[PDB]
Amino acid sequence: SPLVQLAGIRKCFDGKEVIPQLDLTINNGEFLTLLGPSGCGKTTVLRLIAGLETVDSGRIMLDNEDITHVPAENRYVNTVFQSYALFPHMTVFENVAFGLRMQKTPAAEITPRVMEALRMVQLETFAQRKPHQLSGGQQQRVAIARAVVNKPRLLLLDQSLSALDYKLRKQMQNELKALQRKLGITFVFVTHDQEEALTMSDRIVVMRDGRIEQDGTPREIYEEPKNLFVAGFIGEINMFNATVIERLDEQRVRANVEGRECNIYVNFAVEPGQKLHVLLRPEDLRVEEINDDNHAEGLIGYVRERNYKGMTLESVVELENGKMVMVSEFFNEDDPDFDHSLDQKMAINWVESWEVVLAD
Amino acid sequence: PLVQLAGIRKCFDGKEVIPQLDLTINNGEFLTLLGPSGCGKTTVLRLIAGLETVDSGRIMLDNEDITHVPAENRYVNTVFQSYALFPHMTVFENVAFGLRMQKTPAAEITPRVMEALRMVQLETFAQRKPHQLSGGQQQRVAIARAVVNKPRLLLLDQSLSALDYKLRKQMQNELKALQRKLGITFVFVTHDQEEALTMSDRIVVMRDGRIEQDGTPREIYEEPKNLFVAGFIGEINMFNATVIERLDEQRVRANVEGRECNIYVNFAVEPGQKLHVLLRPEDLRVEEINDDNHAEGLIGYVRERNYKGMTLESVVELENGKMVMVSEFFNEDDPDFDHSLDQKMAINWVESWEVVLA
Amino acid sequence: LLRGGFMTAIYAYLYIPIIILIVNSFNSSRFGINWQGFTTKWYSLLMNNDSLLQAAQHSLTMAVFSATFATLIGSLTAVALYRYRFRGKPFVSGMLFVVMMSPDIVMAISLLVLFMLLGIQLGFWSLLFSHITFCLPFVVVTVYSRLKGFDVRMLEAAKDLGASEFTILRKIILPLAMPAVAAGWVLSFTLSMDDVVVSSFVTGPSYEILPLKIYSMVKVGVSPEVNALATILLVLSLVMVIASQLIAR
Amino acid sequence: FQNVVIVTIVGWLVLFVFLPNLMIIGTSFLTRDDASFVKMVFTLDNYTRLLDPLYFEVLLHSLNMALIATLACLVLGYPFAWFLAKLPHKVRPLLLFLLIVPFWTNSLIRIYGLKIFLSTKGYLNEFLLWLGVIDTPIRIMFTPSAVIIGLVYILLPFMVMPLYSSIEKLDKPLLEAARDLGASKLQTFIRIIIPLTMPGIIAGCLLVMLPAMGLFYVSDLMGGAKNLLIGNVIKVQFLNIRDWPFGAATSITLTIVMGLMLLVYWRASRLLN
Ligand SMILES: [Mg+2]
Ligand SMILES: [Mg+2]
Ligand SMILES: [Mg+2]
Ligand SMILES: [Mg+2]
Repeated sequence: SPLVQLAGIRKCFDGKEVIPQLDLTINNGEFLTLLGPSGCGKTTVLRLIAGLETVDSGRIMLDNEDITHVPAENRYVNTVFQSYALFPHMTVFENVAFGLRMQKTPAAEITPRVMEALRMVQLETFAQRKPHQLSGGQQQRVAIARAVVNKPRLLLLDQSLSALDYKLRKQMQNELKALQRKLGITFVFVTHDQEEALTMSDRIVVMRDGRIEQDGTPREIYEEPKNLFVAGFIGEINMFNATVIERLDEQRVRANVEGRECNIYVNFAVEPGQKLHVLLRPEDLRVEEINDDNHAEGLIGYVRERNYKGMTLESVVELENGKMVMVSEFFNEDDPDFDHSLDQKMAINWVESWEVVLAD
Repeated sequence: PLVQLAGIRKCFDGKEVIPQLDLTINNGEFLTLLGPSGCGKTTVLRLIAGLETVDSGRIMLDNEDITHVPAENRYVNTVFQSYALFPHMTVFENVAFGLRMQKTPAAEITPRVMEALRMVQLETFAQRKPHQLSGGQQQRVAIARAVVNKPRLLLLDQSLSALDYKLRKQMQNELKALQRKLGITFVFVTHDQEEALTMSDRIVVMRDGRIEQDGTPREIYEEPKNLFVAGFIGEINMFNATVIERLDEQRVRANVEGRECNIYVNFAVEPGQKLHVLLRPEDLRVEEINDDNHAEGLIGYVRERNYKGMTLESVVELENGKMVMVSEFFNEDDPDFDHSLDQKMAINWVESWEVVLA
Repeated sequence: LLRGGFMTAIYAYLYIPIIILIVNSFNSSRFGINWQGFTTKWYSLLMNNDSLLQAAQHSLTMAVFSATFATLIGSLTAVALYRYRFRGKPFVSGMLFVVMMSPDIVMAISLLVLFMLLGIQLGFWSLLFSHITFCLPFVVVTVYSRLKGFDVRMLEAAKDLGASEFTILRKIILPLAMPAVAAGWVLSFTLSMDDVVVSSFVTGPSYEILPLKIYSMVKVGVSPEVNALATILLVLSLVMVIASQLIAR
Repeated sequence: FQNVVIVTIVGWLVLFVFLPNLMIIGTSFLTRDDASFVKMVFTLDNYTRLLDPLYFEVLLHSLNMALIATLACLVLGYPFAWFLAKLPHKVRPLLLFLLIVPFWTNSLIRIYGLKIFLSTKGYLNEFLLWLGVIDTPIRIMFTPSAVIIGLVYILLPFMVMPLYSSIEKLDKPLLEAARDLGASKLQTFIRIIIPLTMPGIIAGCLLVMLPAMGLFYVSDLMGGAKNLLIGNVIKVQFLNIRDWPFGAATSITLTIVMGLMLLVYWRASRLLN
């Protein structure tokens, strides 16, 4: 069931095409995250939906009703700002009741709704305090309660938890996901953080320079990238070069990678002489001894640096050709059999069917 | 011994920020002061730099007292959080300010400034105002300004906090190499634990103006001293236990959460004493269903599986009502991974790999 | 201690003449140089003087009216500049800056020639217009400085919550800008009560104020009745400032 | 809403400030008449008469007298603003308010009071003799020194406030960085503080120099007939002799100086930003 349908959205600001052309659909009852580098244009889409900006050309729907030109006062869309946009003189109670008062709500219902909204975010006893008497985590909850009390069809969040510390951010990442399920309305989130998007979202859209690169579930993004930018942006990847020699069967293809031959799993059709990119992640590579290898063929290289990062050990490995390859693994210092040698000939291997093959 | 602090006290608006602090900073090392927000690290840094005056105690630098010496006469230079960066001067003059103001002969100013700018890879942006540069450039200008006077100790105050995630990872290694190249001591104040683990040679943990632990990055993560340091550096699981009898000099039998197991204790204990057993989330294994005479020790149900990209966190619930929060890697293309949700499960560890506290 | 002593000297510099004219009010000597006893005669003679009291009333009326109109126009202009973002804002700021940093003699003679090229008699209206003209920039600057210390996203937040513009200017901006409005009123009142140069150019015999009335008496000699007027005007002007703070509170 | 306020404020300024100024500059080029005031005959006699020695010595005297008053305000005003910036935030507004309390009494009465205070047989001469600092009475009335004392009195508050605003907007870390790198208090002032607060100095100078060249009641009451300011010359030509074109020619010199100081302000701001 579609809720917002953007068709042919364009916008130009000061002789700059921020949004060339965008087609997007937002369903009902999900958590959606717009993620990308700085300056890709997520805030423009958010403001166009909210109504604080007007589109140069295109069409916008909400529940099969055209709101392209309806002003940003009659739409059923509410927004949470980055700076929390709080009125200083008003109290918490009046901050929450602002939207209800300017909707001509009957006076009898105002107090129970406001108290319920404050209870939803655990702030029922700070009703009569004012801002500047509250911490950041409290002001954020006041903003969310002010946005949610009008029963909107859609809630927009713009980098909401950016200014906070680590553990408090981790805890509110979970309360927001619980609140979305408790209410039952669509959330649209804009963030620059990768792990934050991967944790709390049910559908991720990656944006670069005003265009959509990939849309899918978090697993479909971290595990099956579509191009090189998406693979390198979320997570961290190793780029290998390949040339196709021959095909054995429908799903296994022989090719050389950096001067060594091994089998790779390719599903789409290829022809001999074609160049490919084989992508592997740090946690999927294994460094093993070659003196008693007697297992299979693999890459040869030396270990230059061993970095201790707490829970994980990151190793920088130099191949014979000269490309940098980095391997990650857990640190078990109480294991008697733990490799620690440096500047030695050791092999690099990976388990079959764990690669991501992308054509060029 | 470079800087020795004995009995330093400081009060600001009546509230004590440093009760009593004893510390010794050696020569040729990387030291990081790590702790929660508002614990008096910045006060220590400013006290050493000379921008504040102590209420009691002594400060020494190479066995000469500098408690009352003003900041212009100390051989200590500081990099500020906001990159002071005088707006009406070029980069060349920014770097050459300190040389110009110590009455230095004019022949040596240009080569020294050029070399300092070269060490931070800014030799071609010599004539540009500090508004045509970006964050990294401004940071490198600040570092070059600090290190051109040849100081005996460089102080850094949350230097790389405002940058992005990839530039941070690059400049951490860059600073770690620069320290070895120069040969002087660095003192760094940070709020991020990963930076302290990956960049330091000695970490000092502070809380409410007091020292909790001091040692190698390995010691803090692997051998915490009290319950605060564990759980601040990473995630911890605190299990209660009761000692029964001492099997030998190394292993002691105990009752953990209503079940019996053998644990390693390295100090004297007596039956009836209460013990704390700490285990990291990634050292715990949720193995197959309870097999007779194969796996024993704990019983619990999964109750959740959270996907976080590289790793997968499962918060299991025991028989008593406690969470355990197991962590592990996510291998999807491996055709034996378990996706079970709410049946009887087993919790084990490796008979060691545990930290026992009194 | 040396820092505190310097600050006292500057305050003692400005306040000493006021103390002298207050004290010499009770003096018996007409010239005021020496002290020759305590008399109350000057206040009684002032009470029976008509032209002096009329001039004082005219000055106070001009001050109140000019302050009110300047406060209104300047507050509206400041809200306009702060609320919107447009291309012409630097130009308006520059015009206001140039108006503020202009000689008073040029501004007086320009208004004289303008009012003589339009056949407008010199009196109430010319004086009121001149006072408003040279009081506006300070009000604009005060209110703009007060308003720029708050986030501008609150207006967008009010829009998203379903508030029209007039509601936004009747519920958000005004309570945050009232203490600046009171200060603007007080500053305009002071500036209109102090000026002597413009009034001596753009006025006429029909409307007489205190500056020219005292200037006329200078050629013959200033009786201590003027000192008796100045002390009362201090108390009356004091209570007006006290009232303004309470109303704004 | 948006258009109404902008048109009204722009219409008010163009009608009352800018357009009349173009009338004054255009009046300096026409020809005098007894009953018609200005006559439409383009002449350059007005500007060339300013080069006569009689009317050129008066202009030179005013510049010297106003320039020293500006310097005296800067020397006594920068320290006052600096010390007011090292005080608790609550007491600062009260101290600033106590600077405009004297303004409620009119300016033409406060100079009359100061004249009595500085007279030969008045106070400040009896007290000094009683203390014994001086031996014979000090006579400074009807001298160039008296005018400069009076001008500093009236216009001193106008210089303090621009300077206090610039000082309070300074960045504390910038002052701490210099101290770390080896700057004495003197070298910080010459190389950092003064360049960062230069627009505040130029703003204060404009508000104290130009108004000090038009105060005619200070010269009349404290200076005499030998020491006159430009405002006395303009006043006579506009209200007694009724030679309006000459008054416009004299007033141009004040306008020309305004442009020079304004240009410095724009150039000082661009370099700083
Ligand atoms: Mg480990
Ligand atoms: Mg896979
Ligand atoms: Mg994986
Ligand atoms: Mg261990």
